[PDB]
Amino acid sequence: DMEVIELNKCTSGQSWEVILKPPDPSLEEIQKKLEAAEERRKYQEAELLKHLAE
Amino acid sequence: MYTFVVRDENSSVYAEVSRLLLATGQWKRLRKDNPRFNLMLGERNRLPFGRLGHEPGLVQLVNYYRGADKLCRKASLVKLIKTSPELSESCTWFPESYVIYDEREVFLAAYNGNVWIAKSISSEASELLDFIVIQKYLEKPLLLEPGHRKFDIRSWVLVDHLYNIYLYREGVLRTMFFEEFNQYLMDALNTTLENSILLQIKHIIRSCLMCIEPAISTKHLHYQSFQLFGFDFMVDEELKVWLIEVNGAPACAQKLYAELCQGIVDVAISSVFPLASIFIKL
Amino acid sequence: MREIVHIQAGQCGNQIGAKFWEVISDEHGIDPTGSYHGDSDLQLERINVYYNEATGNKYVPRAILVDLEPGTMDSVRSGPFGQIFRPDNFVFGQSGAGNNWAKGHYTEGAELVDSVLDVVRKESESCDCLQGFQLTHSLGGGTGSGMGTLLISKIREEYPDRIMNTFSVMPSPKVSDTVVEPYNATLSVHQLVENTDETYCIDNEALYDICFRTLKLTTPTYGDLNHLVSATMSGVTTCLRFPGQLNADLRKLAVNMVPFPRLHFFMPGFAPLQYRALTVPELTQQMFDSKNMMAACDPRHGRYLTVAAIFRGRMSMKEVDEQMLNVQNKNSSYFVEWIPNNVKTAVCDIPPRGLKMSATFIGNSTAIQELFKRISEQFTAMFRRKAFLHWYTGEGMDEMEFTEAESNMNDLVSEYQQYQDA
Amino acid sequence: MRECISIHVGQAGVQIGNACWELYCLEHGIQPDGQMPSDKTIGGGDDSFNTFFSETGAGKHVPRAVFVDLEPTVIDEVRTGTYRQLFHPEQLITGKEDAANNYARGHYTIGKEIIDLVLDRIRKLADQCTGLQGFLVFHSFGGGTGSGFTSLLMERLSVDYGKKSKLEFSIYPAPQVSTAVVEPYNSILTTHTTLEHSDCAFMVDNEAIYDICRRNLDIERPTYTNLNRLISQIVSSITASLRFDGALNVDLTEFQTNLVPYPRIHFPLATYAPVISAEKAYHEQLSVAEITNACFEPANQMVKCDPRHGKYMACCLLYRGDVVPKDVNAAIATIKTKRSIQFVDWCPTGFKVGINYQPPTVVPGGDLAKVQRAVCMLSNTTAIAEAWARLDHKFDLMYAKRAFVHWYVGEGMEEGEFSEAREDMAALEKDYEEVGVD
Ligand SMILES: Nc1nc2c(ncn2[C@@H]2O[C@H](COP(=O)(O)OP(=O)(O)OP(=O)(O)O)[C@@H](O)[C@H]2O)c(=O)[nH]1
Ligand SMILES: Nc1nc2c(ncn2[C@@H]2O[C@H](COP(=O)(O)OP(=O)(O)O)[C@@H](O)[C@H]2O)c(=O)[nH]1
Ligand SMILES: CCOc1ccc(C2=Nn3c(nnc3-c3ccccc3OC)SC2)cc1
Ligand SMILES: [Ca+2]
Ligand SMILES: [Ca+2]
Ligand SMILES: [Mg+2]
Ligand SMILES: [Mg+2]
Repeated sequence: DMEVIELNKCTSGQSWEVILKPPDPSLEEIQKKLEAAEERRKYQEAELLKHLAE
Repeated sequence: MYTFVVRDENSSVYAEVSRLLLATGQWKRLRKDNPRFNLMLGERNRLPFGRLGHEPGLVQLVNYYRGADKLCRKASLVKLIKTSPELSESCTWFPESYVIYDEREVFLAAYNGNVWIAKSISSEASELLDFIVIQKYLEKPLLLEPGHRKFDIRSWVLVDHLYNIYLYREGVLRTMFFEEFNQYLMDALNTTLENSILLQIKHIIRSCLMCIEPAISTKHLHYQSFQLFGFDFMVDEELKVWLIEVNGAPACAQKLYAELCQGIVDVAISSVFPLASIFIKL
Repeated sequence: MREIVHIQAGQCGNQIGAKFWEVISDEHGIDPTGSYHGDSDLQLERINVYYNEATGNKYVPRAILVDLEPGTMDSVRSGPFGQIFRPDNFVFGQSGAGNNWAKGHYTEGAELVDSVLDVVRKESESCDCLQGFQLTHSLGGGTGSGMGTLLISKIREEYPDRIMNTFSVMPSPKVSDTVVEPYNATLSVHQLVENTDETYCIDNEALYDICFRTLKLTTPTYGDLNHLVSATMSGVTTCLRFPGQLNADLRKLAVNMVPFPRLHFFMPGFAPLQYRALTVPELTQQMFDSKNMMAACDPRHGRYLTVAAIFRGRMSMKEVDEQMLNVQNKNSSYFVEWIPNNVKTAVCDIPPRGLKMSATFIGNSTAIQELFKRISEQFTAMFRRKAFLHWYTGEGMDEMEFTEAESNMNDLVSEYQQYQDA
Repeated sequence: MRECISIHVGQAGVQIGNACWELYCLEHGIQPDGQMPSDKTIGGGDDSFNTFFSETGAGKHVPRAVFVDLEPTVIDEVRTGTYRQLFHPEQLITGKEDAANNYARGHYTIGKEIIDLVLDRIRKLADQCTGLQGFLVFHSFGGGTGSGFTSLLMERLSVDYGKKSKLEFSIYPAPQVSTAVVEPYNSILTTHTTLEHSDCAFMVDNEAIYDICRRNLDIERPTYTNLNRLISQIVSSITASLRFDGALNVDLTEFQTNLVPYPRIHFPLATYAPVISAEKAYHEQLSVAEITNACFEPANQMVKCDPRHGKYMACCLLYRGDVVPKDVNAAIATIKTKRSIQFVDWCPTGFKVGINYQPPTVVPGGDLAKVQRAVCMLSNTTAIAEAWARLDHKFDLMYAKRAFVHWYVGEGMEEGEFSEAREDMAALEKDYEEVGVD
């Protein structure tokens, strides 16, 4: 025994429902993440340029 | 040259199977965590069925059926039979069982020979409930002579990737093999093992697997499956076979290891991976 | 537009560098004068990767020739494809290296190292998107080995975000010129570990065994050994020069083939090394064979971290995929299990000259440790008696610097052994 | 009428978008130059197709989509393609060098540079909307651009457009069709980041499509064209309710209401049928019941898994073609008596059905044959966690040895993000186990 409910029909087509059985970070916080990673790149590169200078 | 891995050291049966594969010279054993394999002898608990059949250019095969735990568990077997239209409550070969953690009020209604047994034996209901499924204990079993003793029958069943049910001709009786047991029936009860007992056995085995077939079948899956089962039966004085339990990873008789494990390779392994009958098909 | 600045240094590097430009000019249909005379548009779709377009629609190779003596570079200019190279890109000294790494990296080499960078920088300003740098040299010499590593260190200082790629040629007792070759090699490897991203180990011992045992050449010359390299370099840079379904930009090659920043030494392989056409399973079997390895290392003595293979020519792409997956499944004991699908394969539709189809092999195998071990045994054998060190100490070097190179290389070997037992 | 904006990130997102917008123009009868003879209201209008198309005075129907990729080589093919007159030049955003299969390089390094430009270009189309619903993001788990930049883009879209829903069309990495080996790395990282920004994500395993194009289309080595033209059919069936008059899934809100009971669990298992080869001359047109039963076949799913051992939470059936309500319900009754359909105890065992009278359109000269009826099932099965299990296992193999990690740390990213992203996935798999597994 199934039941069809909410049957709506339109030129494009029709639709219904059949039942069988009842039962965020802000803009600032994101900028901090990006600038912290960019700064670590500059640090790792600075240690490289320092190592080469040595 | 096919490949296979081993992920179950406690396996007594597949210890011989893996031994025969290395004796063919066409099967190579790899590491237990090596994804590039053709055959898998996985473990019993929490087998990764999800990572099977996802390797390019590799037809993978596993020695277990996913979803077969509904038949190899105590509470599941009782639930499977009572909730299946092809089995239902009116099941002739299955004893009266009840799941207790449920079916507590249902058990006391059928309680009012009145001896039961709980497992996962006493005539009184109160004791049983206090200990803790509850099955109707067969108070009148078949007794062998001489000895006046109780026994049971073990049958090994192998189901390949094509879901063909194969029954091993050589069974055992944990009181004795078929050849000795067949002679006893013809001399005491004037009947054969084929007709009196084995017929009902082939019925129980076939009915259980066909019931759970569309739930565990690997016909249209990305990986095939096969599994060796161990059915345990019980015979009363009226020569009627009752189903007790089904084992997922059963053992085999000592003298039958050589014959049975060889058969597994032939119809469940070589059928998928050919190289360069002892089973009764149902 | 992904442009690569090619650099060849020293006698060896220039001679094998010239042969490299010979083949790819033939593949891209470029006559010795520098004009285009091909037949397909696929030869010019990615021609800007190695070639600079001139005024009269010509294609001048983006390459820089470096040496401390004009003896080798004048041979290239007087060669078959010598009038195609840019006249200003010929930077050479007069003194020479004298098979000395010290003279090439500290004294004589440093007097010319800035003259090269002035050409390097000029070739970089015309790049819409500088891909990286390709160096071709040997490690048993002085110019290519000493000044070569110096250029790498100098370029990395100026271009820290550009990929460094080298074609280092390994010295061997069989094919040797001097006795100080292990000294130069050890001092070069230490530099390649810290300042490069990719390095193709090309052993002359392997190049000799191929010519002698496989090619049946009773007396192999340098010109014969260069052919193996020239065909190998053609296969490696196939996807880089020809439009593929993988879009190669060199940087991806570094990210995929190099799991650890110190383990980036690859093993080149080529097949075939005849009129009878080879089939797909035949090319694949030879491609992983030890007789086609150009690093003199047995793949069965180690395990493959990453594997890249390229197939050129018209062939059943399905069958190719099968044979590749076949090797991985028949030899799963030589591939690490902690790197899923560590074997990728692409197919080029344009075959090289002379062959209707070929296959080039690149593998970061841990068996490459034997290559560094062989050098370490030859190094310590001489260094324990301080032999031939007066050629180096007289250039301002100390024994401490040699010891550091010995330790740094032995530690490298320990790393390859570390992941081999994983 | 409420408009929607599509976003195509990375090579995978763009090329797939090409197959969809091509199919979109064929369904609405829109010529490549942008003209639409069917549309009588020139310059304006608020019909069902105006949600994905904008109109100019010349009568050109400009798609509401933005293509973004760190390399121009992919989008340049669209600039000189057949539909070069269809898109506005400001909709196609290209950078210099790509992410080179690196999540960190596309999320932190290069992504930071071009994120402000993209949002400004998205704002351009956002101002042309009287009532913007949300966004449709097309990307891949494997690519450094489709994972790195997408994760960053999805964060900013939750800031500049908080009251807007965002649906995804991600592409699960497969070994058969792959470009890198660090794709499991990129996959986990973009999942951990976008999990708190995505309302509903439809995963499409490349392995499935690859095996579907081999089994049904009889193609040995399927190209991206064959893959995209097939994926477009699925996307078209899902977005059909948005582009055409309907009552089911009319907006980007109902997709979350009808398929996503739990926010974290927003990965519906899509299944399409039938897939018919064009080269076939004589074919039997499958009936309504036959294609509905095929939805419960693993060989027709977008992700290879076994829904039988998983529990459903919500299911939707989208029909296109000659389909009547009588035959649909007749099929559902039959399936229940053969298939192991198990729903959770806290949800109604039922099906939401939508029917479109217009038959599925196919690309002329393609590899898909014209059908009279089809169906695309949207089921939120807990057995889709197998996709995460496989992926996370390949993650654990490499990360246990710390392989390829330095390529991510060298781009500014910290090693702690790996463990953070992994412990999040371990919590995700635990959720699926608490729902489906008894
Ligand atoms: N279905 C489909 N999948 C694709 C397509 N292109 C790429 N992929 C998948 O996406 C994965 C990575 O490729 P992309 O996501 O496109 O990488 P990208 O967008 O170019 O970004 P980069 O990493 O910077 O190169 C591959 O492993 C493929 O499986 C496509 O056109 N169609
Ligand atoms: N394969 C190959 N190796 C060479 C060639 N010329 C020199 N070599 C190697 O390079 C070493 C000699 O160093 P060399 O390159 O001449 O010194 P440099 O160029 O001045 O730095 C020897 O060990 C040779 O094995 C060549 O043409 N081909
Ligand atoms: C094992 C890890 O997975 C990988 C994924 C992608 C690649 C790429 N190939 N590539 C490049 N440049 N030269 C090559 C190459 C070199 C030799 C042979 C075959 C090649 O590929 C056509 S760029 C990226 C490599 C390995
Ligand atoms: Ca001087
Ligand atoms: Ca209109
Ligand atoms: Mg010399
Ligand atoms: Mg790309």
